[PDB]
Amino acid sequence: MILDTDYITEDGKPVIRIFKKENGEFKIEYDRTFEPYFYALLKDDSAIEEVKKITAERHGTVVTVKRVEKVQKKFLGRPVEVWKLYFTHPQDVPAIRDRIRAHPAVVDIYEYDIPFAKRYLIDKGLIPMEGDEELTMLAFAIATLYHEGEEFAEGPILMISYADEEGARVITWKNVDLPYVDVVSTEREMIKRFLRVVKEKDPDVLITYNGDNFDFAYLKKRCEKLGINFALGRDGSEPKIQRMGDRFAVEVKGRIHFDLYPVIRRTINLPTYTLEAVYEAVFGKPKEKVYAEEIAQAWETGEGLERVARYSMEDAKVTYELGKEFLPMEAQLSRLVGQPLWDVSRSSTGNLVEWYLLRKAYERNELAPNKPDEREYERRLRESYAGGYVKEPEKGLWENIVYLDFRSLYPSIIITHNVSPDTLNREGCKEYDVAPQVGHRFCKDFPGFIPSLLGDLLEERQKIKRKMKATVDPLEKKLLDYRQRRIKILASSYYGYYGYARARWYCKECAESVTAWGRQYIETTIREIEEKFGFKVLYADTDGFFATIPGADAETVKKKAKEFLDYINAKLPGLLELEYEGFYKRGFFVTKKKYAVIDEEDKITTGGLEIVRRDWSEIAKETQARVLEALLKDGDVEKAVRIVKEVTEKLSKYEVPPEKLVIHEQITRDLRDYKATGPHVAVAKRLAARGVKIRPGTVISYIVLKGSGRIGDRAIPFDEFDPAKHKYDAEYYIENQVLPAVERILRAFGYRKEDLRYQ
DNA sequence: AAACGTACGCAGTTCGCG
DNA sequence: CGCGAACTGCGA
Ligand SMILES: [Ca+2]
Ligand SMILES: [Ca+2]
Ligand SMILES: [Ca+2]
Ligand SMILES: [Mg+2]
Ligand SMILES: [Mg+2]
Ligand SMILES: [Mg+2]
Repeated sequence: MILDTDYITEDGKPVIRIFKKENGEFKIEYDRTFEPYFYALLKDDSAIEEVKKITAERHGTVVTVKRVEKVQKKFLGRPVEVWKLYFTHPQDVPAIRDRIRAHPAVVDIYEYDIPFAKRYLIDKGLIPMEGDEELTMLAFAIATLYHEGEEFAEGPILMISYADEEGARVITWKNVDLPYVDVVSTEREMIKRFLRVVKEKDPDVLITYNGDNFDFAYLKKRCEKLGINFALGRDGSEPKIQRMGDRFAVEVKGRIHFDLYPVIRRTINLPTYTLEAVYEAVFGKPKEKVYAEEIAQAWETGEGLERVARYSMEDAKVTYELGKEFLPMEAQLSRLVGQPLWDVSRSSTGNLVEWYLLRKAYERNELAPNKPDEREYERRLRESYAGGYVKEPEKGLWENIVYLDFRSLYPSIIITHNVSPDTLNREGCKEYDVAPQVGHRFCKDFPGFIPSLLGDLLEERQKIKRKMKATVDPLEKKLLDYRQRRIKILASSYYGYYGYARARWYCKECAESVTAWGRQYIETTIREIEEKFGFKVLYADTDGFFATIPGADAETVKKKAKEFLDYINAKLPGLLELEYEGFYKRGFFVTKKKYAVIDEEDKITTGGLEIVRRDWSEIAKETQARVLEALLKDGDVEKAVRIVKEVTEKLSKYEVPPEKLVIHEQITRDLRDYKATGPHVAVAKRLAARGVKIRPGTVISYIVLKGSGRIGDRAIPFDEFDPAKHKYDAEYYIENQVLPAVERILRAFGYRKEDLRYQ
């Protein structure tokens, strides 16, 4: 089983290292024969003697071409002749790259920016995470002493907890009387003891939650301040910090650092992603949270530290439990893509597509297109195209609604119509498929590059969905529902990759052909169900639509819907298929992207409403939820109007807990890049002068107080709110939070804001 | 060195023009 | 002084 690959340099030569786990034993295989290379397209073969003489320099090393070789390849399915240029060290490629491209006889260069370790995995046909080997796992978490305005890791680490199959333990240097706590003398002894535990346990996988940005960087700064060699790698090395766009990433040589946070962010949809929220969302059970102020208070006063150790132990225990459930899913993704679990777990969906396309290109002798240059990148950014069809809904409260959905609409269109840049506007084909409105024709004689790969991906989704019904365990059901939704997003991201400005296989024509076909298929399906089956489409987005037959019972709508499904699916060709997704007793459609329906089991589902958004106060969400329940489940409009009146009364009388008035908004840039200033930005600028570091990703939690000026003038952070001296802006939360979230719903019954507010 | 798939959409905050 | 627009955050 291949776990990871990298390369080291021995006497100026690269040495590929393959970290493996075969027969329960860890092994490092070495390879000194793999040669870095990139391709070049020449105006004439006679010029190869000049390109061989082109040199460059990196550090104090002279870079030359080691060997050339003429190769017969394909570029988007067309025969092409390129020259394969070999080199000694992979770092020779970036040093000599542009000089070779700048030669007047070199048309272009190709495949010049592929990392050496990933190139090895592709060229040798190696698939990581392959086999039945059982990987040992060990999770850990840290608890630190934090104070406002201090530098990062200025205070010491207080506790280090770890968990595996043997249980969970906490190492700390203050005496805490608990059977799972090991007490040492100093912070240095604690870090050394944890380092020994890892060396003795020798886990293949180190599991963290946000270890890429906090736990590992905190341990590093603390180790260099205390002069500790943080030797965690199986080669005796220290954890290495890497840069991936905005955030950082930590790797441990010889092992797999599995950070759950990027995985959970791609797998589950939650309002907040604290460890306690993720744990309760997966295992249904609550987890207590202890904040850094209570940790610092308990440590410095010496009172209440058992509660802190319990929170630290549960942090490691829960992180291990979540790592166990989510590793096999990420391991399968590492097999589908063909890259190490470390990269696939934190990779964005764009690179998940491209890394697989790079592997498949090499398998089919297809020369890979280059990443766009600056001029082409800016050009791709400006241009856009039409997307999905969104119908202005029929507003009001409807009954006996069915939702009909297309099964993987965009992937089905790519396969059915062979939408691919190697088939777009090809010449000499016997059969073409022309996209509506945009007129792009596509060859059907042979399976296009991307379409020849989406079928298997869709097949795995149905295999997971089939096991997603035979299972009775809700835990297995949820994890399988999680995994199949992952495959749907990945398969759908193949369409988006066509419009991704950084995509190698960028195809704007392919992208708009997919959406143009999608718009035609749903518009046709809507017209058919209304003309030939007497339905009334109430709302429609990109791949699905709600509909009903007015003045008909639930049974009539169900049988007629199933009948229309037989009709329209016989007309729809290829992989285009409409499914019966659900029936709903009542439904409300506020506007585009804003709806709410209740199924026959009294379960309410909403789309786009304030109930889902995290930038709205809790009192507004709580109020909107109760209103929707009174309308969808009880059908009592006066009870819903009543509820809004009680809330506006309780707010006006200051009887609502200020906790439900907190507004959460994320800072999306540096505080200097803000052209306009709002309540959360104005508060964040106050938090900077108070000592809190503000950066993109920082969530600002503020509350609006009764006062003068703009809302930003009245906004203060919640941690500064004292209910003894501050009276919140009851008028603001009435007029700007509760009332707007419910007025657009209750307007369909004739009610205005004046009829709902308290007087 | 590596670099957030895509379009469509609502709505609060602020503030100057007419 | 109410409208519109620029800005902003987050929502298949
Ligand atoms: Ca739905
Ligand atoms: Ca689907
Ligand atoms: Ca907002
Ligand atoms: Mg690596
Ligand atoms: Mg003390
Ligand atoms: Mg663009």
